[PDB]
Amino acid sequence: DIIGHIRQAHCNVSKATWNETLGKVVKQLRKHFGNNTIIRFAQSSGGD
Amino acid sequence: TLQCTNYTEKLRSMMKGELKNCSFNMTTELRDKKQKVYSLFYRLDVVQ
Amino acid sequence: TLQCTNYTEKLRSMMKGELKNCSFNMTTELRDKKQKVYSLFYRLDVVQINKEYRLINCNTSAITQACPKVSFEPIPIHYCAPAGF
Amino acid sequence: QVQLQESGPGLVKPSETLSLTCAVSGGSISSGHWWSWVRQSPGKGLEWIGTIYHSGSANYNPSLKSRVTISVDKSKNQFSLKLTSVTAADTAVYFCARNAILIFGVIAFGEYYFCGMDVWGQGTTVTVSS
Amino acid sequence: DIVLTQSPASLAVSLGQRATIFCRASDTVDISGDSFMHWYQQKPGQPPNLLIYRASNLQSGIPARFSGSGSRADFTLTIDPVEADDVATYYCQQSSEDPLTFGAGTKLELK
Ligand SMILES: *[C@@H]1O[C@H](CO)[C@@H](O[C@@H]2O[C@H](CO)[C@@H](O[C@@H]3O[C@H](CO[C@H]4O[C@H](CO)[C@@H](O)[C@H](O)[C@@H]4O)[C@@H](O)[C@H](O[C@H]4O[C@H](CO)[C@@H](O)[C@H](O)[C@@H]4O[C@H]4O[C@H](CO)[C@@H](O)[C@H](O)[C@@H]4O)[C@@H]3O)[C@H](O)[C@H]2NC(C)=O)[C@H](O)[C@H]1NC(C)=O
Ligand SMILES: *[C@@H]1O[C@H](CO)[C@@H](O)[C@H](O)[C@H]1NC(C)=O
Ligand SMILES: *[C@@H]1O[C@H](CO)[C@@H](O)[C@H](O)[C@H]1NC(C)=O
Ligand SMILES: *[C@@H]1O[C@H](CO)[C@@H](O)[C@H](O)[C@H]1NC(C)=O
Ligand SMILES: *[C@@H]1O[C@H](CO)[C@@H](O)[C@H](O)[C@H]1NC(C)=O
Ligand SMILES: *[C@@H]1O[C@H](CO)[C@@H](O)[C@H](O)[C@H]1NC(C)=O
Ligand SMILES: *[C@@H]1O[C@H](CO)[C@@H](O)[C@H](O)[C@H]1NC(C)=O
Ligand SMILES: *[C@@H]1O[C@H](CO)[C@@H](O)[C@H](O)[C@H]1NC(C)=O
Repeated sequence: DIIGHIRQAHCNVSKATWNETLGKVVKQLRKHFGNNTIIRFAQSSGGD
Repeated sequence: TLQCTNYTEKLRSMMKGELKNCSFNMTTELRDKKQKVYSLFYRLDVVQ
Repeated sequence: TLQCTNYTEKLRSMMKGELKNCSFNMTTELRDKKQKVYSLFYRLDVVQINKEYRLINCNTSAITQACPKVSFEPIPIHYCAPAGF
Repeated sequence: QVQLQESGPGLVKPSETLSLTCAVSGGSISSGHWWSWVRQSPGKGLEWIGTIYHSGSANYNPSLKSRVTISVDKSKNQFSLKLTSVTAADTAVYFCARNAILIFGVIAFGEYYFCGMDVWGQGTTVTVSS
Repeated sequence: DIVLTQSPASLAVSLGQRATIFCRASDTVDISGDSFMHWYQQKPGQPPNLLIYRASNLQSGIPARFSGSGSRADFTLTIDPVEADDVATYYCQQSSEDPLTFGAGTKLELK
């Protein structure tokens, strides 16, 4: 059984830290794909 | 074969529909006896 | 589940209360059939459950039958060191 | 603490829409509380009409779903109820109240169960007549 | 809907005497151990004022003479002692399942 209220399991990633992390990733991706471009992050595709 | 119902029908959270209360006739230490067991399973583990 | 009675109730010896005559339904070669078996067990091997008894080991583990063709007589074993020792 | 004050027509012709606005004074409608409407009438105990969260999501009483709409005005700090096709059976005193929430967890996942209407206004008496 | 049966319709005691008012839900209002039963005092001409939350917890600012009890669908609310300022219609409310419902209302008067 479960004692007390039922709550959803979850993860917490700080917004400022993650945004800085992605900024670093975008500049490093631009070094291979070209500058003056748009880099988009999106959720994963379907599958298992 | 499991006989499952929703653990709490009163949930208004993202967990509604998760955690089913499943009953089954499970075996016991003695081969000649059976026991009725109630347990909770996550929705992803039980298929209709 | 075993249904046991005292093998001999008339004993005046130290064996009174030991060695029970237990009736049980054992499986056979075909899954569909069962056989009724009467056997003697020592009291130390059968524990009352509530007469209804079980083997003492049902509480903790499966029981492997020793192969009747394999003797338990101790034989000498020599230990020999590898080269360099 | 926060006081609630209602205003709107106290007499509405049959079949038109009643519009009640409840002002929130001393508190903030855009807070972790739910706002709701309750009515009282002779022969009828308190009956719930609906409730709103400042995000705009709202729950309603199943028998009134086709006739009652509520809304939140974040710039005015006001809670509004619009009830269409009013009948003589709808004569009642209408209260605005704040519903306290347990919030036992992350509000993004629900995890809020309503727990007590702790602040009530004075009530606007509305009679349907013409 | 969850239907709340409230009893008696009217109860009266003399000053200094404890009074108990009952509320019987048509179904269980306990969600994961928390009893979502609320109790209000509505003085004539006034709005109802929450007295007890989650069945037995006294609201801040409410005199210590008020308390509650109950579980599942059977709740008992009480005033000990009733004072002159306690003449009112009292109601039970459930928040277990939408729509929210209220009890019939019991009129507490002096005797
Ligand atoms: C990941 O990121 C999310 C996003 O923020 C974050 O969410 C928050 O999670 C916590 C639980 O982990 C939620 O906590 C509850 O919040 C309410 C509301 O808090 C306000 O109001 C209270 C008083 O009303 C203030 O004290 C508080 O400062 C806020 O102003 C609290 O009321 C809840 O309190 C109860 O639980 C606490 C947990 O120990 C107790 O300390 C407290 O005494 C309360 O006890 C009650 O619950 C107990 C069990 O739950 C029970 O045993 C007691 O008897 C009693 O009934 C509680 O703090 C919070 O609301 C979430 N925020 C959002 C989004 O609303 C996650 O925590 C974070 N997780 C990780 C992995 O870090
Ligand atoms: C599952 O449902 C049965 C129905 O009788 C109930 O007794 C049991 O407590 C439930 N299990 C849990 C873990 O809530
Ligand atoms: C994780 O928990 C630790 C506990 O000490 C805390 O210091 C830290 O800030 C938390 N991090 C996040 C991202 O919530
Ligand atoms: C459990 O909840 C799900 C949510 O979609 C619903 O479809 C299902 O019918 C519920 N089961 C029962 C037994 O109420
Ligand atoms: C267990 O077996 C009995 C035998 O009569 C049956 O009625 C019952 O449905 C079984 N229980 C489950 C959970 O399948
Ligand atoms: C077997 O003998 C023992 C001796 O103590 C006695 O307690 C027991 O009741 C006997 N059982 C039967 C089945 O006669
Ligand atoms: C063996 O099974 C039969 C039913 O087939 C039952 O009546 C009998 O009691 C069982 N025997 C024992 C010793 O338990
Ligand atoms: C069964 O095992 C438990 C420990 O798992 C032990 O305490 C108990 O005595 C055992 N039963 C008997 C009859 O010895």
